[PDB]
Amino acid sequence: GGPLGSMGNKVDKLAGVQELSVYEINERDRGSPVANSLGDLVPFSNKVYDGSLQRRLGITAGICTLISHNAEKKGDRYEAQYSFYFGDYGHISVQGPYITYEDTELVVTGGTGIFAGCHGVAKLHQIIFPVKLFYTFYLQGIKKLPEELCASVVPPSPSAEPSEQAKKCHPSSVAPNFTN
Amino acid sequence: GGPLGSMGNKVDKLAGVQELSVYEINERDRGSPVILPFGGKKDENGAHANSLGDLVPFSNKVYDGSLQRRLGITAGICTLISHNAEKKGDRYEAQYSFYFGDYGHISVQGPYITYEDTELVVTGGTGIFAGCHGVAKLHQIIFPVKLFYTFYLQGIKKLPEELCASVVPPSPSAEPSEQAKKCHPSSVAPNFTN
Amino acid sequence: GGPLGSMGNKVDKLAGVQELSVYEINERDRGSPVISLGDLVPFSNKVYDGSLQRRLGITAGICTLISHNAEKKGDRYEAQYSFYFGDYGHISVQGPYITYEDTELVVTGGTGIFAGCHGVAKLHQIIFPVKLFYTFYLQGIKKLPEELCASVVPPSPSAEPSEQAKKCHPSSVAPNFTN
Repeated sequence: GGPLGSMGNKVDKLAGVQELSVYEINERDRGSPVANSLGDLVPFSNKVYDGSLQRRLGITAGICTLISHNAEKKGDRYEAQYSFYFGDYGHISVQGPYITYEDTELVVTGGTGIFAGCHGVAKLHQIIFPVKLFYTFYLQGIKKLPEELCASVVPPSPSAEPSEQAKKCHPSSVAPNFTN
Repeated sequence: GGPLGSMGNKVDKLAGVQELSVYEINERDRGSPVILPFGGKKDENGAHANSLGDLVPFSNKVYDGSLQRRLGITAGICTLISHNAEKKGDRYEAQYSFYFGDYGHISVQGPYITYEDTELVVTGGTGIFAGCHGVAKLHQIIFPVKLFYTFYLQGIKKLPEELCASVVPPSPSAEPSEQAKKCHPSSVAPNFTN
Repeated sequence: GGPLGSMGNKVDKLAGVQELSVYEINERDRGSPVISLGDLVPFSNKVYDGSLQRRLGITAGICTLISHNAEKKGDRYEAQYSFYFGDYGHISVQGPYITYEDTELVVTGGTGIFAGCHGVAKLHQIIFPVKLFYTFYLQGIKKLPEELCASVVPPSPSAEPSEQAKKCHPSSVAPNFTN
């Protein structure tokens, strides 16, 4: 261990990529929406749970703008800018496509707190449109994620539900000062 | 060898910059752009007058630098910031993306100014553009229907040759090929965005 | 100095972080609003340097109202905007603005001398909502010019820019300061 170990480790961090998965669920209590012609603006904010569905982490918040309608695909293209809030852990910001009829990949434009300085991509997977979504972030350039955010991930499916305690925001099942 | 070479190549990639030029053309076939006259300042006739807060969603076509291949589209929004009686100098703040079909997309954020070249932030990308950062130079050829961009992208692997063809010098007479306009299979990106 | 020095220097730049502080002030001469869920709020205010001796440019972008907090007597906004520093370039941000508390936004990148940057911006509210203080933590760019690194005036309601800066005197502006 020494000079070249130091430099190597620095480079390792700069290039390293970590996975982080979360569920976004519209529980229809925040008055968050749930057209066909370019122009419609859709502000939104849903709840965010961890990959294991045992912890309420926070919320999403941002806007979608309708771009185009696809007849044969039966859906619409939106361009979106929004953030994922994880309480005191910090937040992650994204920019890119949200399309009603398919999964997409968004740009991770950066983050705060433990996500400070991150960059990469977020894979958006639609389980039930539009109320149940699953995301996997691929984050480059940050330190090791805390174990509470890396619990075994429940495979996305229609049956996948947050725990009762997570839904009730029980103190054992929330992130520190979880965003609401 | 290995160790110092491996480290070097890793750093080279993190630091390396590649240029990419494309043409953005509004062919007036997408209902774009739309005016959302939210500023709502009326003039003397009974018409629209630009004011802070007017929102402009938009989506244009994207062709490669050689103008021989249809790549995809832009999609996003502009917000009116400042304006006056002069054609030149109206300022918008914009957030939008460039879609390159299966290659991925690039997102940008920054200034759009009528009749002025500007530079925007490349906030990142996906696919072959995953993890990139840098800037995009915006040049208006024919305001507001024909634009030209050169991206300076840091942090990603060598761009494929199809996206690095000899660039047609940007001028008002620069036009996509007939093949590209009609989206002929030999003149489009894989699953080009539409 | 040599090969390992060259590489180390490159890494140092890619990982290095620099602080940059500015003041944002709504002088009410740009038509920009002073503050219903979903409402959209476009805005543009003036930007001064940390020493308050130099007019740098403006902010420009939008805020979207997300929620009300009855308890805390405030609202949450999600914002996307840029800071313009004249010929120096600009910095773009994305993140939360909350009327009753400080927040941290993402620095999505920059242009000019800020090209290739990333990091975070700490938003401090001095006077609601017309006077704010920011500290940028910028990673990956070369040394900031001294004119942007003058001694920072501690933020307080009393903090005011110099009359030279207010009047955009050549001695107290960024080159081609944004307006």
